[PDB]
Amino acid sequence: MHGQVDCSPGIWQLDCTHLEGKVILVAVHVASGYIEAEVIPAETGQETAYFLLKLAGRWPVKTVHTDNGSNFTSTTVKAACWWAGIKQEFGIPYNPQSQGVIESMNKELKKIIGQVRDQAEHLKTAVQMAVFIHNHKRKGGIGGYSAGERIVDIIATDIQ
Amino acid sequence: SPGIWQLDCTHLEGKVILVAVHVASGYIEAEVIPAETGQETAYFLLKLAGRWPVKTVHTDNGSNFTSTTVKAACWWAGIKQEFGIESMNKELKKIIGQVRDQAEHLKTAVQMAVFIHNHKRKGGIGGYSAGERIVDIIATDI
Amino acid sequence: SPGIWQLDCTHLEGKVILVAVHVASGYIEAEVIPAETGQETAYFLLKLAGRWPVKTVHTDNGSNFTSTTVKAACWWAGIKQEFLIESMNKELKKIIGQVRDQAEHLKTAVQMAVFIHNHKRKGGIGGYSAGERIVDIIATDIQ
Repeated sequence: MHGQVDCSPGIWQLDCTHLEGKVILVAVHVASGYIEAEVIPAETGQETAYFLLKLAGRWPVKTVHTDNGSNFTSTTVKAACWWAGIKQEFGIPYNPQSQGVIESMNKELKKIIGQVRDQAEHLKTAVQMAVFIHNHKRKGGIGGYSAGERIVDIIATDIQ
Repeated sequence: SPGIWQLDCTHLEGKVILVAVHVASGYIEAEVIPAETGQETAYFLLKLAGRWPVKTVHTDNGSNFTSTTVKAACWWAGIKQEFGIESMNKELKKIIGQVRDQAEHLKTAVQMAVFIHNHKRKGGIGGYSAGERIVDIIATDI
Repeated sequence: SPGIWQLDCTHLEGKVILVAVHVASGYIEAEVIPAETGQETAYFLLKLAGRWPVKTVHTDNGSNFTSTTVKAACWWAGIKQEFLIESMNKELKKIIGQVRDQAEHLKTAVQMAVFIHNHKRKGGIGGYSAGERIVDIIATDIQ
């Protein structure tokens, strides 16, 4: 939720969850807890490559971890990663508590989407609503910092 | 590498068999599992880790292998998982059929077959059975 | 002798644990079985005899060790049946308590404890582990 204190700023995890028969691709900045998410037409490697190219043109993505789905091991993905300078790593690191960072995120996210699902006509709107909420949520974790503020801050310090 | 192993699942008689092979010696361990689930595999690989020095394990993207139960056991045991023996599933099924008639149940025949494959004299001279080979490679490593 | 083994059944949480100890090294193999019968002892024996060169197996007169199902298994496997493990059992149960909470079923708790005993380096001026000694002895015997 608020990130892992011993993680580097370049690590990201990526997974696909499912809601109402739809495909939701998620990406989490392990160190802050910040996430990006989106509904996709199909669970293809072509769809996973677009998303990763969007994510690299904005954040300094060094390494991404994913499971071994056909969509994640495809050559379009692989090629995409090579182009972007991303080091791919198959297998989402295990954690005895959360099972997986990007795993507890897909859960928190379906939790939120569940609370605000009334205030939306399309799942696409709600997905984006949940992410906004997750990202602007502050907590004692650090002087009232949110996930969205932690990453720009972590990436700023790095650049500086 | 002595710590490298390959795991895979095969089918026979409307059943499922979990097969583990030591790539350096060709040594095998196998067992007929009630279902191709990640929990039956985790238990299996856990038995195999407190026995042999398992560092790395290679498998396909099969559900039971990309399961979290298996992921958790590998983390607890200190095993690095890789994805990406096929002959080993072939010889094993060959020997299973040579001793299948000596048993009613497949679970028993499979173990008779692993015993056979691991102890069968090779080269026309002792000391070279898959089972003899693994014990040497590990000791020469320790 | 590197081919001698001691087998015995111990109980925990109303379940049956079938323990096997390589007398020379101290290395063990444990397993919770459905029932304390010959069919289960046999099956277990054939897996152990398939990975390690077993010759003799020391058990008591338990109804499961003296069954013909177990006898025909030894015959097949070329194992002599003779009618340390006792202590081993006590050792094994001690570790099982240390990691018991780390597992849902006693099953894997038993396997976790076997992993811990075999990989633990201790005894004899502290150097090797029961798991490295067994491979060293059998390989020394083959060489």
